[PDB]
Amino acid sequence: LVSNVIELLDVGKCAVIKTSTRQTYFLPVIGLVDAEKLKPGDLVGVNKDSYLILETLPTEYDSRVKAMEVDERPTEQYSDIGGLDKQIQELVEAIVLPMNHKEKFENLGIQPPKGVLMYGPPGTGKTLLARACAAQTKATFLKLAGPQLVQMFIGDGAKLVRDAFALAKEKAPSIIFIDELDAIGDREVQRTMLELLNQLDGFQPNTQVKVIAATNRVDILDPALLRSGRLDRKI
Amino acid sequence: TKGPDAASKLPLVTPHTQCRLKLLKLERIKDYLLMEEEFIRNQEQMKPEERSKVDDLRGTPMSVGTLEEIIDDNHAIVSTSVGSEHYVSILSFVDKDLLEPGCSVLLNHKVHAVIGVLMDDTDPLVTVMKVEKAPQETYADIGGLDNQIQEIKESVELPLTHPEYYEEMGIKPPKGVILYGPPGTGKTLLAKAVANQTSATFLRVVGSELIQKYLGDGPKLVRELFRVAEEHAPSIVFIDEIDAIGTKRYDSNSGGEREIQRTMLELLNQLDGFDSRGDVKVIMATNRIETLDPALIRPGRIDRKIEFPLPDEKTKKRIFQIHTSRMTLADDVTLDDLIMAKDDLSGADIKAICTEAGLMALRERRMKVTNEDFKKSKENVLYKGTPEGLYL
Amino acid sequence: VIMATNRIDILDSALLRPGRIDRKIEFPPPNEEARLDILKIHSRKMNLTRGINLRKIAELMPGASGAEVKGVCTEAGMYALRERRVHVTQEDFEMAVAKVMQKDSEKNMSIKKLWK
Amino acid sequence: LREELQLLQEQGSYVGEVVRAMDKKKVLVKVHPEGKFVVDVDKNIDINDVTPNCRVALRNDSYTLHKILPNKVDPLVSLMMVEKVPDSTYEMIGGLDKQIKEIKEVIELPVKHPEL
Amino acid sequence: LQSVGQIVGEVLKQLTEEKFIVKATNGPRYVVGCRRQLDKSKLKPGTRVALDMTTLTIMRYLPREVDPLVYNMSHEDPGNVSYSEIGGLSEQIRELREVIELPLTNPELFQRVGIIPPKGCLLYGPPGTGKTLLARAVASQLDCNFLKVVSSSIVDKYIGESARLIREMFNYARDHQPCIIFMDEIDAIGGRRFSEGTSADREIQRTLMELLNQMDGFDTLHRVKMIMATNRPDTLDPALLRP
Amino acid sequence: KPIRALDEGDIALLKTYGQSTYSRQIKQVEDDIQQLLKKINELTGIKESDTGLAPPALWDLAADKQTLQSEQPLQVARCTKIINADSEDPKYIINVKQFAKFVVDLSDQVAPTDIEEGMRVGVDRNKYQIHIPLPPKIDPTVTMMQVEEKPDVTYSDVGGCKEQIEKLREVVETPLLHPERFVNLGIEPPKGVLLFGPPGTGKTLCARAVANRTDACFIRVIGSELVQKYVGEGARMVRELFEMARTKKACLIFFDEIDAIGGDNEVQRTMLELINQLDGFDPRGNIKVLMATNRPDTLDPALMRPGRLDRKIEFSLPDLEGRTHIFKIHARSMSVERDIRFELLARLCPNSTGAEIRSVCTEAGMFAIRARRKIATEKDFLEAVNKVIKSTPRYMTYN
Amino acid sequence: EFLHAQEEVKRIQSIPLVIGQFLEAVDQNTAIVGSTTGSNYYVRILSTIDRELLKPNASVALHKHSNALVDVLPPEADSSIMMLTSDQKPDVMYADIGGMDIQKQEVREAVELPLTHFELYKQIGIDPPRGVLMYGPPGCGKTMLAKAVAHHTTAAFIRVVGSEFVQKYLGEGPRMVRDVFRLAKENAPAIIFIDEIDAIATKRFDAQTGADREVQRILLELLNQMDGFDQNVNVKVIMATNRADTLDPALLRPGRLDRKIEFPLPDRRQKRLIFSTITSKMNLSEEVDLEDYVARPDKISGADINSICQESGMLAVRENRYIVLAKDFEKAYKTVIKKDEQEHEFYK
Ligand SMILES: Nc1ncnc2c1ncn2[C@@H]1O[C@H](COP(=O)(O)OP(=O)(O)OP(=O)(O)O)[C@@H](O)[C@H]1O
Ligand SMILES: Nc1ncnc2c1ncn2[C@@H]1O[C@H](COP(=O)(O)OP(=O)(O)O)[C@@H](O)[C@H]1O
Ligand SMILES: Nc1ncnc2c1ncn2[C@@H]1O[C@H](COP(=O)(O)OP(=O)(O)O)[C@@H](O)[C@H]1O
Ligand SMILES: Nc1ncnc2c1ncn2[C@@H]1O[C@H](COP(=O)(O)OP(=O)(O)O)[C@@H](O)[C@H]1O
Ligand SMILES: Nc1ncnc2c1ncn2[C@@H]1O[C@H](COP(=O)(O)OP(=O)(O)O)[C@@H](O)[C@H]1O
Ligand SMILES: [Mg+2]
Ligand SMILES: [Mg+2]
Repeated sequence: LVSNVIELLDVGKCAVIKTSTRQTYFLPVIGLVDAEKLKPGDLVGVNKDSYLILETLPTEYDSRVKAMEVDERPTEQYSDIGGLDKQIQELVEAIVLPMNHKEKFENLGIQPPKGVLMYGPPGTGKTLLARACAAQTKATFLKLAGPQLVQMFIGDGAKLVRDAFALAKEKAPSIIFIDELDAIGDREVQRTMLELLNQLDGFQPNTQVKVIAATNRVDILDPALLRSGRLDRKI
Repeated sequence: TKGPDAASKLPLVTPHTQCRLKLLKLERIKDYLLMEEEFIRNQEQMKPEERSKVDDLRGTPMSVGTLEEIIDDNHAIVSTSVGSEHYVSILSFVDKDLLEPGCSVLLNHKVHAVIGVLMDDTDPLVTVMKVEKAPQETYADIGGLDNQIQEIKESVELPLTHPEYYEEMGIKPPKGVILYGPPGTGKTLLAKAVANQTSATFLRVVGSELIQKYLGDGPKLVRELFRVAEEHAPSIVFIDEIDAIGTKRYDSNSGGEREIQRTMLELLNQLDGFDSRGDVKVIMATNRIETLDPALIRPGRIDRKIEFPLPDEKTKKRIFQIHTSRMTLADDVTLDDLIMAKDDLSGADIKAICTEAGLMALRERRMKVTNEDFKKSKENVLYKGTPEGLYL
Repeated sequence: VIMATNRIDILDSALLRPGRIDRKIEFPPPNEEARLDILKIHSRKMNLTRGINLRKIAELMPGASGAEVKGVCTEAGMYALRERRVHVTQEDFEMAVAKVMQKDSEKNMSIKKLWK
Repeated sequence: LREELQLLQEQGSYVGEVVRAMDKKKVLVKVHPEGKFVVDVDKNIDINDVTPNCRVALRNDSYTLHKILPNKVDPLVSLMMVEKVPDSTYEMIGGLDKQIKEIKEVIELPVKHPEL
Repeated sequence: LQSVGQIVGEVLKQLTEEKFIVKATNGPRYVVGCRRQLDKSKLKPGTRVALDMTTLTIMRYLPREVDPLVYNMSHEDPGNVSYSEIGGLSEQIRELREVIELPLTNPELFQRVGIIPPKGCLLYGPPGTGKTLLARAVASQLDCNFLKVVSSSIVDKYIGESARLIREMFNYARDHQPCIIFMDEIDAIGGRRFSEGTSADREIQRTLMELLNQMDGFDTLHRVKMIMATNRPDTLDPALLRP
Repeated sequence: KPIRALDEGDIALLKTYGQSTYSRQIKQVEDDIQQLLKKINELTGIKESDTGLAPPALWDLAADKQTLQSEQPLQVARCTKIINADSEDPKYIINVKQFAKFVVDLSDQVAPTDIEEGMRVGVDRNKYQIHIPLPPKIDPTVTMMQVEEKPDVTYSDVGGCKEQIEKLREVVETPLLHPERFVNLGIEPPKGVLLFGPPGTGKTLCARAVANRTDACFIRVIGSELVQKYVGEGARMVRELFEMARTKKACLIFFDEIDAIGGDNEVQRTMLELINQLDGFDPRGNIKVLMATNRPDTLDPALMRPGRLDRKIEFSLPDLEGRTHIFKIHARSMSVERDIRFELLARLCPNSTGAEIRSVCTEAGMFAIRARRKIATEKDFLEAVNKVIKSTPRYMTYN
Repeated sequence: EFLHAQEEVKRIQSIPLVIGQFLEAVDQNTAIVGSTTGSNYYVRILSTIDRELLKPNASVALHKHSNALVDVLPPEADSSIMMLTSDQKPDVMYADIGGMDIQKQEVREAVELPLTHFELYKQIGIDPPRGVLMYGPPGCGKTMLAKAVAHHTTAAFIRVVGSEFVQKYLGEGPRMVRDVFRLAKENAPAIIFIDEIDAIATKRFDAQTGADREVQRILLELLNQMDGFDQNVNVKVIMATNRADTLDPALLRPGRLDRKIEFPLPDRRQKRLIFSTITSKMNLSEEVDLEDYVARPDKISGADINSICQESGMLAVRENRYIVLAKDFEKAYKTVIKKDEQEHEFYK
């Protein structure tokens, strides 16, 4: 019987679970399976009667991320993008060149760029170059929207952005992609960009997943985002 | 399908003036009722294998479920009232041709195989939602609204009576009609009058009644209501206060709002479900017409829109004549000064004015309402514009 | 059915409609005679002193609701209690009226003199 | 004591609303939340007394109609009955004489003498 | 294999020395006893507890359930940043070190001196001035529980949720003493309460009112020191700004 | 003047005083009438339901007893992730309706091949092992999926959308009728079009007209259906309908009211399944999809991306010639005079949708019925357009 | 045999038992109970159960395997809102609150004296105040006086904050108000303290959205619970606010808030009393002009005086000397009451 592990508690670890029969139970011992990873939310196959965790199952869909189509094969070879030679050279040298020469980066004792940024008039190929980079790097693509996030009530901060980043890191040849500028009463966007800065700044050491943060204009710029780390590589 | 089970509709006594003729008619009705009770009781008194074995096979108790699919002639997908659904068998004695997705199959308590079907399942809510005693109000009790009554009779009565004109002209009968106007204009009274004069099943619904706490109970209730209406054809469904659920459609976040939207989308779907040629019509009333969804009132769903304006001077005097038709007024009461006063008097306001005038008459130890009593009553019942002097 | 509210004007017209609500009774703040009646009702259990003129106390409460009259009685009783007595004098009622009906006025005379 | 101990060991009976008596042996009743069952009536209860929408009792798990219970009124609303009358009389109301008469002309007069 | 797991619920009342009213989560409530060897004196009302599935007796106690946003906000690694990585803040870092850590290291010094330890302080300044860094370093030095929350991220569309989140934050802080709640951008929740205002304006006032009562309110705070960072100290509410 | 409460003497006098001599008898008779009616309704009662017992010629009672004893009942569940069975992990997540979710093995009867994600699995009641897949067997003649082969409406019936009908003709005919032209022009045939315009403009009718002209069967799918009770296996719905379309000859897929679907877990399953049936299915097929909703933006952004729905046809409110053509089309099916000025009626209803026009014609018919006339006159149409359209100011300052 | 049978009847009342609501009595020995398991059962009432405690919706204990109405519980044992336990009681005494003699007296006359000397009120023949409003500038002693009242009370103290009432789910705020007042009623003479009452009790207006309507519903439920149809007995309610003028007039009337006690900023003598009562636990001040510090005209609340003393202690710790003198006390005074303006000169 499948259950959703609510949390793990220390006693030497105990976990409380919510079985799929809308019942919340406590476990002094964690079943017949290991108890180290045991993510707080990992679905577990618990006993039908004694309710002990026999074994753990693969993860589940988190709604919007399933709705957030991967389109894993973008089918580009840089022959689709034309006229942006300097731009794609910059993109390569900003994302994949540090990806393969991260050793030369830690020799310098500095961290690789954790995210590229571009800006320009609409329809100039910003998304096409993103898809091209995803193809040449065989990295998972996520087409996060910019105007869509401003709506959807208060909550499109650390509930979707974090959702977008989080489970991308296991099928992780990955390149998550911000799109048309967004607004980079007026308090929801403030929360959105606070989530952005304090989640992108909380990035991965090897940076196995990168962010590309295409926009539509250079008029509206947040220094907390356009700084180093978050969005410094600008094309 | 079984025909329309209309209301009781005891015959109307015409005099109503507390005279001998009223006594004669009422005594005649009482006489017929007595000879009816005598016959029913005496015929109750006079004159007195496989069925028992099939009852044994059914077992005890037998649960009631709703059929949803039929894979083969010996297997189906029934759903218990809880919400769970099972792949169950159909035993031989169950009459197959009655099995139709949406019926009420009788299920064995253990191994819920279909052992019978229930023609009448109607739950207590949809059962009380059906009119049994016709309201005493009648078109004679409605003052004014000649155009409104004419439109409602063209909409829910003319197709019911001789309808040959509708297909002679080639136009479809108006599927559903909605009444709107300021509160107290006659929207509910005009539905009472329809129920009193109808020859079809009348289903009164509060609108807010359809919403139910448990998940899936709202759409199920709406589906059962309209299934009863169709199965009870011809029938009329009066969903009063449609704005209780008819408000503007907006994106839902909470589960309850999702269930409300589900209930209304079910109601809209089932309104689309039956053909206009069908003898089931819907009647809806509201005060806030502007707050309704601009999809329930689509021309393809509810073509007619009967307006109920505040009564004019002649309609006001007609309503006053109707509501003072049972009073012992004097010869001094003009009743014209009141309908003169440019106010927003409605049918409800006029009825309350009459009641208050009666109470003033009682306050004077007299049973003959005078003009002074009406004068004080009008001011007493009228509650609550432009400053005096601006507009001459 | 009986209903009560302090804001009738915000009530819906479909609910205020006659036939659903007839005889919308208004409860205005008591006048001087009614205030005196309320004072005599709420001072029935007190130990008043000979020479008490509740009419003057009622005249001292212009536009005071019945609840404020009961509060005046209660505060006069408390003024008696503080001095550890059981009887209540006219002065006690006067200070009770002053305390209960105390309200913040327009401190700025300039604002108050906007209107003639 | 021994009889009470004996009847305290039998399981409680579910309550339910009989929507209609289908037959002189079967009764279809909705029980919350098990669902709707067509139960039988035991030897005691006469079915002609089983009226639609009346609260009943069904046995342990055989679901046999064995008692007719008073009509269903949910506790959240049955609490609104004023079982303990409050101690406030018209003699303790100052002013509001006209208001009292007006409220009596709608609350008392109709119920007392509807003939008028 | 031998274990059977346990029902978990919250104690509601202590009927007597043995009979406890316990409500299971998303289920019914019972009157239950407790295990023979157990500290009954701590089983307060509202304490999450575990029930044996069969006999339905108080099996063992549980720490109060932590809110998921509170969980994610409390389980973020500060990064054990030392004090050397601040620079040019000597006077201010010394002051904040005093006000926060001195009550957390030698409370007897404050007890002797004659004062109650101060309950928290404010760091205001232009963005990028390292107030977040300074608080993060304080937390690492103290090696205590640290709730790093950002105001304007606890606000919610639902009417009563932001104040509830503040309540849960401070309840965790009290449960996990010693603790330092760093609320950044307090300028968001804290804002001179004013009348008029849209529903949102009022909702934020209600939240500020909770924060205020949750800091200096009937229930005194202990070993829970707060650090609040903002760029617009001038717009903060006087009641919040009050000592 | 203080009101005086009615004394008991006043109550007694007022009751009797002036009254009909018959009034007592009338009141008693009426009360007895009500009591008698209640008594009749009490003594009729007990109407026999007579449950669905077939005639005894069909009862094999022994066989029903044996099937009651033997045939186990299986609860119906919705399957989920296969959890990489591959004969090493033959387990699946199954959601047993409102009861719960479980992870269950197969049965000896079933095989792994016919069990995948998303179809209706009949699980047992002890071990909950999947014992028989139950495909929804939808083929829904009881609901939507119009499945109309040759709609009665034709090219003449649609009026006013001449530019619209021409764009539709191009996209869904020139590849369909002249594939060789697109092949020798080196371009994939138009994968589909999104017919967007204000509701009631007639886009559905224009699509059905071209369907009748193409002689390709017209499939209309509603969205509210699979938002309401028939949710979940909607992926299998579209799977089977696309499959039978492949079995069918040249077709015309049409999604109306698809805004409900586009605007999401089972819903998301529905559109990724149609992605599998549009991108995965070769774009050269004759099952051309005709997308149509008022909303031009609510459609999911991954849907109109190139290699998919390729163009958009913008329907607009009919013009004067369009309005008079619609009026003539709708009045052809009516008993009216031969000298009706339909141009006049088209003029009198500017910015009026086609549905408004059909409602105007219906109201004209009702107005003719009102005067009990078998033929509707121009005055009836004028009054109908006065009633429907507009739901001194324009006559006293304008002239 | 009677002893054995009585033992068996006592044993059936053992634990565990499922809680249920006594819906309605049918017979002398049977009843209808709605078990908390979500079902309604027709069960048998134990004879030993006292009957007049068996009121509708009263929480009763049912036998686990038979649902028999085994025993009845205290009327509001399963209350969602918790009271103030003995350990939760604050340690602030009336002595620690310097000054505000009139404020203390006016609170006590409504929250303390009626509970201990009700015979005085009965002799005078007046209703003791049931409800006091505690308003004034921030940090002038309101919540401290509430804490002190909770310390020096034999009542069942219920502490709530105004914002706590506002719930996410619709109709849960008024429900919480109803439950807290019902808990106070069913308990002994009780005190309800609602800090920051103006979070929910702002002046009613024409609400145009669901949230505002719900907040006004909470306020209306508070009003109808305080002075509604069914009056409360021995239930005193204390509410503190910073802005009394924004409170609804229906809340600010006698019978609901009989006394609106103002807590002004300390003046002269009050400042001296506050300084003395806060510096009592302080070390000796080596003869600093505390009376002159008091004499300085400054609009500072008691919280500011506590801050001045706290700052003095911090400075003394920082410079490592346990005995405060005028230097660090003066620096603390300047720091606390800074009142920095910098305002452009054209304004004044
Ligand atoms: N035209 C009329 N002639 C006579 N009486 C009328 C008329 N219109 C209204 N009334 C009186 O008004 C009373 C209330 O009217 P009704 O119930 O029809 O209102 P409604 O318009 O449906 O109101 P609401 O939408 O506010 O519920 C009726 O009982 C009837 O006595
Ligand atoms: N240099 C280019 N070469 C080829 N195609 C381009 C180029 N620039 C833009 N496009 C076309 O424009 C579209 C991408 O627009 P883009 O600017 O990426 O979207 P947005 O502005 O919405 O982010 C693609 O269809 C792509 O074929
Ligand atoms: N003394 C300092 N003042 C300001 N910034 C500093 C200091 N030392 C380091 N930093 C840099 O500033 C960043 C701190 O950001 P943060 O604390 O969020 O600033 P703020 O508190 O203004 O939001 C660190 O990433 C660090 O690289
Ligand atoms: N151009 C047109 N010619 C003839 N009838 C039309 C036209 N446009 C709309 N209609 C009428 O509209 C009605 C249905 O409209 P529909 O096609 O459902 O609107 P939508 O554009 O929303 O699909 C039909 O009765 C049809 O006769
Ligand atoms: N009269 C007083 N005597 C001593 N200390 C006081 C006095 N008034 C206020 N204080 C100090 O101020 C604080 C009171 O704050 P509080 O009463 O909660 O403010 P509010 O008025 O906002 O409730 C106490 O911690 C106390 O140290
Ligand atoms: Mg009505
Ligand atoms: Mg306070």
